[PDB]
Amino acid sequence: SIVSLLGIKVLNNPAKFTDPYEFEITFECLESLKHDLEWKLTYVGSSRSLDHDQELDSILVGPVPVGVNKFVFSADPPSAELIPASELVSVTVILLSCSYDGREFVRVGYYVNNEYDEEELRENPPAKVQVDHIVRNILAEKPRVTRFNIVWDN
Amino acid sequence: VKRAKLDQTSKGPENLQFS
Repeated sequence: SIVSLLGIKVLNNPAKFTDPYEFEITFECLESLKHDLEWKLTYVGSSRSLDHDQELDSILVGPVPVGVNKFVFSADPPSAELIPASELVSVTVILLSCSYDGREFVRVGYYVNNEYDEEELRENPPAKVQVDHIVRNILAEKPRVTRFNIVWDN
Repeated sequence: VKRAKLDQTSKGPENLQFS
């Protein structure tokens, strides 16, 4: 495995639900890569409307040099249209994954705590969700990292 | 699909960078 992930810093934590996700990704790379790396951010959270995990955003990391590399993934937030209208899902999940030549080799999973900003709104939750009143807290200090054995260069 | 500039740590300013 050529690209090894070292650390991730969730820079804007906690945040408004509607805020863009800001990750500072640091990985090490042992051989020069012929192509781009692709980082993907997926929203995962319990809903009745069957659901197929929300792909929040994608980003390409340019010509990958050898050594330790740092970058910022500014992912777009989830659309209000694609989250329960009747219930605030208190605990959701965000999946940060990386691909090379169209194959994922790394997946990082985080739990996210979601609650209303107002002291009373938390106690008397409205019939319909106030998206502009949710505050997310990514449990960034505790992620689950998964490696997939993939074909690199040839 | 958007691109991100990649920073090779070791070489330029970091704390002192304006970007």
